[PDB]
Amino acid sequence: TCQPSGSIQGRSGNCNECCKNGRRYTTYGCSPPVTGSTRAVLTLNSFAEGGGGAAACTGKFYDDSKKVVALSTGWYNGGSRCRKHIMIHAGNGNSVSALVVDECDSTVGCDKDHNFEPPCRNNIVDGSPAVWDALGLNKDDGQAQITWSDELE
Amino acid sequence: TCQPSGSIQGRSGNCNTSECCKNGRRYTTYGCSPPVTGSTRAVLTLNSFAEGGDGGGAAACTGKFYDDSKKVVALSTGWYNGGSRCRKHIMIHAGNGNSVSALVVDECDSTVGCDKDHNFEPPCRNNIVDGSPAVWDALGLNKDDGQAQITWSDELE
Amino acid sequence: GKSEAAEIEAGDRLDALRDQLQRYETPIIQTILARSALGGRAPSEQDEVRAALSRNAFEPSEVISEWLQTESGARFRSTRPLPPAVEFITPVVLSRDTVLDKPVVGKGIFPIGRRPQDPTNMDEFLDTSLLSLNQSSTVDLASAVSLDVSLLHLVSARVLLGYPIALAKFDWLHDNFCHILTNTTLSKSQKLANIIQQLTDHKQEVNVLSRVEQKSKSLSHLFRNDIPYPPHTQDRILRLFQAYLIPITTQIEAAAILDHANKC
Amino acid sequence: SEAAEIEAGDRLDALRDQLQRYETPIIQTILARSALGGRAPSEQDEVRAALSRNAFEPSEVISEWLQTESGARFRSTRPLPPAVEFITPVVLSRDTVLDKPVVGKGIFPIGRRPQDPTNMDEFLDTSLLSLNQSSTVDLASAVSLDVSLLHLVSARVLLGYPIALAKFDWLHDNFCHILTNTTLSKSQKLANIIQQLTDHKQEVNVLSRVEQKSKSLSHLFRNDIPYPPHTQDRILRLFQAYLIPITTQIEAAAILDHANKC
Repeated sequence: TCQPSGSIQGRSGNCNECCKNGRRYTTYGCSPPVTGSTRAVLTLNSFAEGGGGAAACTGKFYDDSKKVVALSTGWYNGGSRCRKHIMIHAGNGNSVSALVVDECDSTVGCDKDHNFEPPCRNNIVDGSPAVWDALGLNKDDGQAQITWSDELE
Repeated sequence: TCQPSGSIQGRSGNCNTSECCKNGRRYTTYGCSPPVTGSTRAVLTLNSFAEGGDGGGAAACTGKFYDDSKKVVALSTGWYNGGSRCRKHIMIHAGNGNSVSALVVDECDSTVGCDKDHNFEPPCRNNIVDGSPAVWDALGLNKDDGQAQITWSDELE
Repeated sequence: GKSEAAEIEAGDRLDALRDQLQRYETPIIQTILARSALGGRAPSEQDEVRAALSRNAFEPSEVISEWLQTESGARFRSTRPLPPAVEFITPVVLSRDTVLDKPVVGKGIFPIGRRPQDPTNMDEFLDTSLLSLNQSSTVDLASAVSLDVSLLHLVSARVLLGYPIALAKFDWLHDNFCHILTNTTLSKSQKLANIIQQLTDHKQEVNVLSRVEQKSKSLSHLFRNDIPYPPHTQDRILRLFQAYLIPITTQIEAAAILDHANKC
Repeated sequence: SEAAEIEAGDRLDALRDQLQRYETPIIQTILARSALGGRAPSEQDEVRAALSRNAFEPSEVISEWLQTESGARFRSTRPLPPAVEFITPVVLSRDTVLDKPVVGKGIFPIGRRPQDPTNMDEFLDTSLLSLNQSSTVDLASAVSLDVSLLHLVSARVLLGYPIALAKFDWLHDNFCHILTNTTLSKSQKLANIIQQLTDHKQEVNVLSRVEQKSKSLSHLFRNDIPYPPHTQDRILRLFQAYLIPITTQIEAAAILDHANKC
């Protein structure tokens, strides 16, 4: 079963969520098992250009109207879901198809490369605003419990 | 009085058929223009100062290009006078009684021509006001003229 | 604790070194474009580049120089007069038909390393680029050779930053690397593979290569009456980073960590 | 006589293309060095030593011209390449506006103000000295880019020599009228020839393009360190105050000794 890969000493550097100095942050190379109804935490992210890196699958940026996601490293699975779709289900009964474009990197964090932010958790679907709106979820919540599965085409 | 400075052997290069220089004839160069009298007789020609057009290089007074709606002109080297009229206006009078104020932005270079730098076109003549399309339209002249008899004067302040 | 403080310096040190690594991107790209814009290949240019490197030999720093003597480091020592790492050959890792520069469904983009048909090392890659130009009787030998020599020093210095980066990464992620280094199940060869894998972050690689492609396109803009760049100029700029600079840097980093296994 | 003028015009067109071809390499090389980092300890000395150890000699045509009386004015002290020590006379005022359109004058006036460095060697040395000292910049890379730039600017202005020979055949009568004038002193002939060679509208065309290139090629991308202040200004100044006027003087010097061909 999926175990941590290690941990990193927090540094807040110049980040204004930021890593905090007195702690350690865990890293992961794996994610939970992928089932036909995979339980995950949906977070909120913008994939647009300006003022974060290019999307891992394509080297591109995506404006907030695009329904795109990043997956925790384990689910990202070396790129095997790149430019494939996943079906996301929210607890309120809404669902949306989203394009996998990026990795939510759980292997590294708390450095200038990641704006001194912590490493992604290992069960994350990091969704654009349009994913949240399609799910009828309140973007002020910051995170939501979801399920997802690989979609056919 | 104003005399030619010399002449240049025509070469057509890759120019199409604005007139190209023709092989087998020479083209006169001038450093001077006729006297500026305050109602100076000139030939108005037609030119585009726009960037895309490939008619020309950047404007001598400013290093810029000008779209055809701007009322701007180039002056023969002598009247251009080392830049003394740069970003000043001249009042142009056409034979039909219309007049227009135009901004001087460029030199119609009479010292050189028939080379790749000028797309194998001849050196400007020495008595030219080379006007944008908006200059001709403001004067009510038919651009199919190609050239018109005018008079011009500096707009002093 | 004493440990925690040492890790924190280490991250601070790594951040600064990473900035230094990225700072080579634009100079390498500008130097390639300058030589490509300048003209064709001069008679005996390759020979003149070696003579220039021989006559104007810059020696590496003392720490690197010694490292180059040690066996691990000696695989990055070049035949004189070439600078360090420009002869190092990474093993072929891609297939002949690997798609290099567009998104591939189910894989991603910008796969790193050499295909069988790629030149073995950076010296040969740049030599091959030079040979693809026609011999020119008008190109200035001094300018051309000087830009060639500039590029060789730039690419060498860029990848050699892997060594101090590796030392900073080792202190920053001490437990991660020692868990590999002290594993008595692994051969020396398997430890190298696992270290390289721990050092590899392809999402960061895509970030770099996306920007390199963008820079190469933007900086190769033609202005009025300019002579065009030779075909594939932008492709070869990307290939330099994707097939050589990134994987060689990583390998230098892994080599360095392995040299400091006694610190576990 | 027609045919020779035609040939010369053709030849001039090709040489002008070769001259313009230096624009982008010079600008990219300045930007590469500026993006790279600060100044290394003893960088200037290392530049001189590199020039000595990798001494490129000019072509036999250039090396022999540099032995003639007019050409000798462009021979530099070893190990510097030709023309990089040549000093043009001050022609601008301290407050002359350099890079904006001036009512009643124009734009991009050529040449040196009293405060400009005397020659290209000093100009590039002043640029290098304006950088901060750095302990992280790679000495080999920095010196190699410095040397590239010195070789580029020398080769660029030396194209004035073959350009002048072609212009002489193309505009034979114009120059011969000056050269065979027995009332003019040597220096008045030099002045009149320089004026015949000067076309400011073409100069504005080049400098406008250099300004565009310097802006476009200095574009900043994701997480890039900015260029030092005034990097673009000094690129323009290199062309406007040195490369263009020195090229014109090289052309004038080449013409001046050609009265026997009239």
